[PDB]
Amino acid sequence: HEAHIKVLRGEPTPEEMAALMAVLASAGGGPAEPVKKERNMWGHPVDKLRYSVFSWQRVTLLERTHMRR
Amino acid sequence: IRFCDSYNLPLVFVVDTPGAMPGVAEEKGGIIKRGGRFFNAIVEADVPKVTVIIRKAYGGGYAVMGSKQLSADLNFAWPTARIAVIGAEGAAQLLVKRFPDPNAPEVQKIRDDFIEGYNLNMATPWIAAERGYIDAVIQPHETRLLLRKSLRLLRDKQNGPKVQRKHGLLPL
Amino acid sequence: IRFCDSYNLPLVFVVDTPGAMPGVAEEKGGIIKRGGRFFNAIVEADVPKVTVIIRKAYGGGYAVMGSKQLSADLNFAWPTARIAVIGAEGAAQLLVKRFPDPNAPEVQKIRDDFIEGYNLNMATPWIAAERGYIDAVIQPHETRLLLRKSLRLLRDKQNGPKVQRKHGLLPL
Ligand SMILES: CCC/C=C/C=C/C/C=C/CCCCCCCCCC(=O)SCCNC(=O)CCNC(=O)[C@H](O)C(C)(C)COP(=O)(O)OP(=O)(O)OC[C@H]1O[C@@H](n2cnc3c(N)ncnc32)[C@H](O)[C@@H]1OP(=O)(O)O
Ligand SMILES: CCC/C=C/C=C/C/C=C/CCCCCCCCCC(=O)SCCNC(=O)CCNC(=O)[C@H](O)C(C)(C)COP(=O)(O)OP(=O)(O)OC[C@H]1O[C@@H](n2cnc3c(N)ncnc32)[C@H](O)[C@@H]1OP(=O)(O)O
Repeated sequence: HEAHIKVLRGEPTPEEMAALMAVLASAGGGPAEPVKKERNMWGHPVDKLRYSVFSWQRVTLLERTHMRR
Repeated sequence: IRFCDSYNLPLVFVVDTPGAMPGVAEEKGGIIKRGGRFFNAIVEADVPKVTVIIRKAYGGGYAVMGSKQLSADLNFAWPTARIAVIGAEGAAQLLVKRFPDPNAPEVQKIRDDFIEGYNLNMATPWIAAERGYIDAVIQPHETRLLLRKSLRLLRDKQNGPKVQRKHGLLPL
Repeated sequence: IRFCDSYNLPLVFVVDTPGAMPGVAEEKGGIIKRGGRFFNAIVEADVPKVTVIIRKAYGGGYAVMGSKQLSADLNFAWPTARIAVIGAEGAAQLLVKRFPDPNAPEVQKIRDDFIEGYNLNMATPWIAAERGYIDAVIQPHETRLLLRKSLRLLRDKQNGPKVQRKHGLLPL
């Protein structure tokens, strides 16, 4: 059920196929280890704001920002 | 609506209604308090609220099905929409309550001339559009991508000003 | 109850009930959800909750009328109280339906004996007092001053631990 690369017009020889795939694999740049980054809420912007003592954003912005995981 | 608000699902309304159902059995069934609870839930919900009006949107149906006045964020109508206090036949009967001799030949003519005028001039998208009660009248095919663009805009909606308190009371 | 909670009034429950109404007309009338909402409101409310039981407290009547298990703070009974899953007559019907029809008066005599034993034992204050489901059995004349003492104690009640959130959902 994976999405495969497709070649739509012409057929390359095995040498041309290897060169095409090899250069595209080289173009596959990135982190080399893509995973969920370490959470660190220290000094998050939502703690910096002034909230009125009765402001509903204390629920729907501040708390949800801290508690969401 | 209250469940969706509790789990932060955006709400999409697809209106096509004459409003509350008339009848003594529905009156005795609590339709005022049940409708008031529906009105309460729509206003209480903090999630993004987007509305598309298809065809009829009369009276309380217009109001309760996510009108802009009841805090809907973006309001669209198809060109078939019909926004009014009451439908043409109800307005006609409300006029024919005066000089009410419905056996007469001409009253059944002026009824149809009134209904024609009312469905051309009143029960349409265009007064709500020109007053800005709805934000756009759209070709129907636009709807799917319009809803994507809208809910992407509203993704971070913060509702306020609201006063935090133990809870909001509701008709019960 | 929800109104009193919103305006911080203490709640006093005075209990004398066989519980929910039986019957098809009340079932179709929605008794399951309306009782569910009553249970919801009583558990939701944060105010002081004080209960006095006069005679009958059967089944859901006991539970819903500010039971300690539903977070009531202080619970008292008069010595006339009867706290049970069902009253003696109901338990006698469930017993006797295991026998044939009462054509033999031994069946009637068994009902009468069972009902007296049940009203001496199961349907009394004393089991709930022995288990601590109610905090005291009181002489009726104590009630007024004991309510004063109790609500002076409870004046500063803080209800918790409760997790703040948009709202608690309600049977609708
Ligand atoms: C955290 C915390 C958060 C919590 C927050 C939550 C809270 C938020 C909650 C949010 C709440 C949301 C609220 C949404 C509001 C609902 C939407 C409203 C729109 C409608 O949904 S819909 C408007 C209403 N409207 C019709 O429908 C017209 C159609 N109508 C009908 O549906 C009925 O039928 C009826 C009864 C209404 C019409 O009644 P009637 O026809 O008016 O009455 P009648 O003829 O008996 O008498 C008067 C007439 O006759 C003449 N007349 C007779 N007798 C005399 C006399 N003695 N002297 C002088 N003149 C007389 C006179 O001139 C007059 O004229 P007219 O006809 O009034 O102009
Ligand atoms: C941010 C903050 C937000 C905060 C939000 C907060 C919100 C939260 C709120 C929270 C909300 C609170 C939720 C609620 C609270 C709890 C309330 C519940 C307590 C009650 O409200 S409590 C009622 C009283 N409770 C009965 O009447 C039952 C019994 N009374 C009845 O009237 C019933 O209608 C019925 C149908 C059950 C009686 O009828 P039956 O019992 O079904 O049948 P039967 O007696 O004819 O069967 C024969 C019997 O003999 C035995 N037996 C021997 N052999 C067999 C056999 N082969 N097969 C079957 N049985 C057998 C056996 O004992 C059997 O009985 P069984 O098998 O045990 O049933």
